[PDB]
Amino acid sequence: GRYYSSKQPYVAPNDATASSYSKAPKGYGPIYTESMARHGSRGLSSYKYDALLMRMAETAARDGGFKSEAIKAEFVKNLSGITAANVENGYGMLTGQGAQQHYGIGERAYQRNRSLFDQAAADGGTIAYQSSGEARATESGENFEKGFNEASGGRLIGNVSAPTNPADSGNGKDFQKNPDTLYFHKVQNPDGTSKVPGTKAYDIANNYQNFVANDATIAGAEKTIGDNVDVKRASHDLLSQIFTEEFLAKLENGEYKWYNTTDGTKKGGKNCAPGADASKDPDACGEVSKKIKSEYDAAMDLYNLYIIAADMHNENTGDHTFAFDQYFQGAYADDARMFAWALDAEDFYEKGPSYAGQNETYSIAQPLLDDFLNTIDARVNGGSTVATFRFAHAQTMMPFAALLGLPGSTQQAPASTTDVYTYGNNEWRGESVTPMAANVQWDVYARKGEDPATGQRYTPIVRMLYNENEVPFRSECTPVADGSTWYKLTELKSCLAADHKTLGQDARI
Ligand SMILES: [Zn+2]
Ligand SMILES: [Zn+2]
Repeated sequence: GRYYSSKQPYVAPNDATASSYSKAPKGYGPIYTESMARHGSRGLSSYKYDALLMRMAETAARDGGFKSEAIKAEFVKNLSGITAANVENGYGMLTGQGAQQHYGIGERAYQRNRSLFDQAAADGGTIAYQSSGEARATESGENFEKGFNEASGGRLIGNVSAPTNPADSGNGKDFQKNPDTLYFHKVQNPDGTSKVPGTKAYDIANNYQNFVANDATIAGAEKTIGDNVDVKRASHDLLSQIFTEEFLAKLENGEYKWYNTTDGTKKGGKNCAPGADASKDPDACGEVSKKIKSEYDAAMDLYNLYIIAADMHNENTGDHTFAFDQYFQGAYADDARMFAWALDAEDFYEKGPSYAGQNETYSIAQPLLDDFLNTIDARVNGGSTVATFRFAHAQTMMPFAALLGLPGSTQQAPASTTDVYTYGNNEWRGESVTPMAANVQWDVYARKGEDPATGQRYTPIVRMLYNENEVPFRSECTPVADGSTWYKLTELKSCLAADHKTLGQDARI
């Protein structure tokens, strides 16, 4: 009933879920685990939604466009408060809720594989930490590492792999930057370097960016959704809590327009958030090209503040709090569901299954799937790294989930600009595919000895958790036995490849 889309705060497992993960078959014990997690909850990415609505508020106040002076005061208080809170935290930065999400995930990662890690501490095993290099990803990982270390009494602190390209020389010193697997959607890397032309990583990012920038199905479908009459009706319905009918009628008639500038006009300057140091926090300055032209723009901007306000829960104290939830109560939650669809649709079409007949939107995650299998192989073939813990982005998780065919990401939309992705015709939701701190974890077990039905060793087996729910792999994959969520590593190398073939009976133990 709250409709936070992919700003949904992570929902940690209850002690029932966390204690009922399936046991591996008799004879199999842990040898490896790994993860990729999105950063946790964050503040606003830049001075933009809050900036534009303040410009709109200024004009509404001048023109008598608020429904009352108390509603005006409350709206401006809410805008000022969340802006102030982002100046204080840093635009784009992890919040307290986001740190707590990753602390708990880290604690539970140690606990789920306690025997693996206690053995690693006694036998010289190593743990590898990786980040895209983006601050909120690295800081998420730092909090995971803190929770992991606290749960294990610090007994693994001396078993961390030393990065050759650390995210920073301070709290992030344990994090190897790996933007080829954790930032494969862009040529530019978060640390300010770029992928090198001609590398596989550069070509993957470059081809993807060129595809999405020019694809007519994606562009037409997003246009259909942006101009949908029910989205416009929802936008008006929401905004009428705050602004008068006359004010909104003028906006509907194109008589108002606001740019993200000092005075909301086209000739205004770059405006930075009040009290921000643009050299310390450049994201506190807005892109002047952003604008409110419609009720749709304004309502989607307000919805974005509501959902990020949930991410900023821990910051929402003191004398400049914000109460955007007040605008999405009762029947206005129906409006929130419309805005969540519009926001989800952009992500779905650009980074998820998207439309039928193409795999460009999610094939970009192949380097991460490659690494998920390659780091298992490194361990089974005699390496000492017992875990690889990775921290990244929604732009990592959405294509990865579609490439793997995870629950929620199994349905492409029609190859159509009018029969588009909707909540009625697709299971994809930001709140469940890629909440804040969304994560995929794989546990790998093995049986000692020589398999007398082959010449060599028993095949390692693999089990997946998605947002800490144990899930099967995609339906083409055959588990090791009836009733099992464990899969042979050989089976996964076959059934997760493009053909999705199964080894059939040879997948059974
Ligand atoms: Zn303050
Ligand atoms: Zn109305």
